[PDB]
Amino acid sequence: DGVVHVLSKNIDVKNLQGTFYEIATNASDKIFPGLACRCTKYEFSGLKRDGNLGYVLINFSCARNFIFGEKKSEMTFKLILNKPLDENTTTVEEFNASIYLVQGNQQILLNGNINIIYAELNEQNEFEHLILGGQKSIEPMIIMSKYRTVLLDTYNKLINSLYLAGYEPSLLTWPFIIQTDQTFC
Amino acid sequence: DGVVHVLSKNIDVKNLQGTFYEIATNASDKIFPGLACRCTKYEFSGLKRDGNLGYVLINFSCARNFIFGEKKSEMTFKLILNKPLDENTTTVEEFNASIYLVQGNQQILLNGNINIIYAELNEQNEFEHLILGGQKSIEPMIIMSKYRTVLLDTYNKLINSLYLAGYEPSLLTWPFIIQTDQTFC
Amino acid sequence: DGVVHVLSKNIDVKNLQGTFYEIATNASDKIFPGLACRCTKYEFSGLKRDGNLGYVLINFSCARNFIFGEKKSEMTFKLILNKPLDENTTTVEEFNASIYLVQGNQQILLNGNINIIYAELNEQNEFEHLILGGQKSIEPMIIMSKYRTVLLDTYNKLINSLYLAGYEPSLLTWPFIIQTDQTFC
Ligand SMILES: COc1nc(C(C)C)ccc1-c1cnc2sc(N3CCC(O)(CN)CC3)nn12
Ligand SMILES: COc1nc(C(C)C)ccc1-c1cnc2sc(N3CCC(O)(CN)CC3)nn12
Ligand SMILES: COc1nc(C(C)C)ccc1-c1cnc2sc(N3CCC(O)(CN)CC3)nn12
Ligand SMILES: [Cl-]
Ligand SMILES: [Cl-]
Ligand SMILES: [Cl-]
Ligand SMILES: [Cl-]
Ligand SMILES: [Cl-]
Ligand SMILES: [Cl-]
Ligand SMILES: [Cl-]
Ligand SMILES: [Cl-]
Ligand SMILES: [Cl-]
Ligand SMILES: [Cl-]
Ligand SMILES: [Cl-]
Ligand SMILES: [Cl-]
Ligand SMILES: [Cl-]
Ligand SMILES: [Cl-]
Ligand SMILES: [Cl-]
Repeated sequence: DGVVHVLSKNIDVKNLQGTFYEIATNASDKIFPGLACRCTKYEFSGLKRDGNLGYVLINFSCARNFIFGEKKSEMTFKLILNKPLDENTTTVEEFNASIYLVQGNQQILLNGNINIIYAELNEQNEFEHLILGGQKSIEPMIIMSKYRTVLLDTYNKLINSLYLAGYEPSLLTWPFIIQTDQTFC
Repeated sequence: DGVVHVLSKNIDVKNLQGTFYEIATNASDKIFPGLACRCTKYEFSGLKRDGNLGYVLINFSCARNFIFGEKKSEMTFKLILNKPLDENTTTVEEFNASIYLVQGNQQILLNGNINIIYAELNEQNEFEHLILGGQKSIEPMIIMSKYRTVLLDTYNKLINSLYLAGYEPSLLTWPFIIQTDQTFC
Repeated sequence: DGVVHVLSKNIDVKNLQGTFYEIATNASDKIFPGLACRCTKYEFSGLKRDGNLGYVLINFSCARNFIFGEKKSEMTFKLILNKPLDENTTTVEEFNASIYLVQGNQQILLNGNINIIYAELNEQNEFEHLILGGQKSIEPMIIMSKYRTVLLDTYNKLINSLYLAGYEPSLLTWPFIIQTDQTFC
């Protein structure tokens, strides 16, 4: 029925810090091709608190494209957890947030329900791979990773996560999954 | 000149039983895209006799496609050997048959000349790979296998069989050979 | 700024002899698709002298294409070094030449500046890989090799040479780099 559910629960938001490189996106006009230019990169601030409200900043940037004439690009997002977070814990049962475009002290609400679908920790308890998506299989979906490239082994595991989460098999193939160019970055 | 000839002769029709998964087809409108949906599968009845007439039933099925809105699909074929078969042998010099669409006790002739071009046996004398085709290089052609996927090693061997059979090199590349989606089946 | 410069200097023109197979070209209408048909092949005469003028003949050929109806094709080029060459040396600091179409004792000037961008020698001091290109990143560019295919390892090294020479990253991906069909030749 296309309803996607979260796979990775009881996530530690303190670990939600550092740089992640976009590996692939789906073809939602909300994020594609705008957020899928070459060398696309996401820096996460890690948890900040505004009382019982938890949130995280994301700095997006990507490189120019000579053959397409596109200049380089950068913008900032804020992810606000929809459920209050206790001031005694940095762990949420599921990561469900609203997303804002931010500039200076201005913010504009983009979407009320962005989820961390899947999250994998390496052997040092740092995030290796993150998948972000909506509540339906045709809403924006992004695969990002700690390194610019992943082995084929790894990529097929990440695609299998989307299947287990409820994405239909015919959506898990091009032109509905598109890989981001990370060469020469 | 595009005339294709059979490579694999003296075939045992008793071994023509079990399930085979479609790996690739050519682009003949007779079979593509109708018989090339995801998870396409062929069950062979193995030899049946109607006097000196030999034949085999094939149950086709494939899975639905959400993004294309296609429902799942299934139909039945009958392959009738064109040459009489002696009641004392299950082996033909070449497998040359007419193909019918079948439903209940009704049948409709589709094509008078379908051949087994290539057939490979594993070390237990079971069929591992089958290629079915016509008498010309632009007539329907199907590659099927005992498993859902084959190694690259193996796939290049099967493509080389089509070259040895008379298929022109420029037909052995996309968009003239198309691979079937066998993931998540 | 798209200006490409030569990487490989102090090249020995005596070694510029033998057969090379085209691996990929860019999409310049000057050479694509004309010089990129299947089984495309280049025979180099090795250095000839006309006084202090050095030059080399190149015989191009490629195979027919049944599905496209194209007949086989062959033609001859002459590469004339633009700088005089001393009669005591077979080595140039850079290989910069004009290119002519040749037939019988007739010649027609095609382009005044064709360069050897990159050249790699194997362990026997023979050319293994050659990249030929212009003075801008959107002028014709051809990758050729001593064998019909190269390992992925090797191909990524050759693409990295074009980046170091000044080709923009967004030009080093399809549809701006196109691979030549070398199967069944
Ligand atoms: C999973 O989803 C998202 N993930 C991210 C990162 C955390 C990886 C950012 C954004 C979305 C998103 C979801 N729904 C919408 S609308 C929108 N805007 C794009 C920026 C714009 O200025 C140009 N098109 C205006 C529209 N972004 N998103
Ligand atoms: C090698 O060839 C074939 N192999 C097979 C299997 C044994 C793998 C089946 C069928 C052909 C075939 C050859 N010539 C035609 S016409 C046709 N029909 C498709 C079913 C239809 O109901 C929808 N298009 C009506 C038309 N099938 N074939
Ligand atoms: C690197 O560049 C080239 N390398 C080669 C080989 C040494 C690999 C040959 C040619 C060029 C080239 C450069 N600028 C032009 S124009 C042209 N002609 C193609 C033949 C034609 O008869 C049909 N289109 C008339 C036009 N070839 N070239
Ligand atoms: Cl940039
Ligand atoms: Cl670029
Ligand atoms: Cl949105
Ligand atoms: Cl990996
Ligand atoms: Cl892609
Ligand atoms: Cl189904
Ligand atoms: Cl599906
Ligand atoms: Cl038919
Ligand atoms: Cl295999
Ligand atoms: Cl394909
Ligand atoms: Cl030929
Ligand atoms: Cl051909
Ligand atoms: Cl030119
Ligand atoms: Cl190699
Ligand atoms: Cl290509």
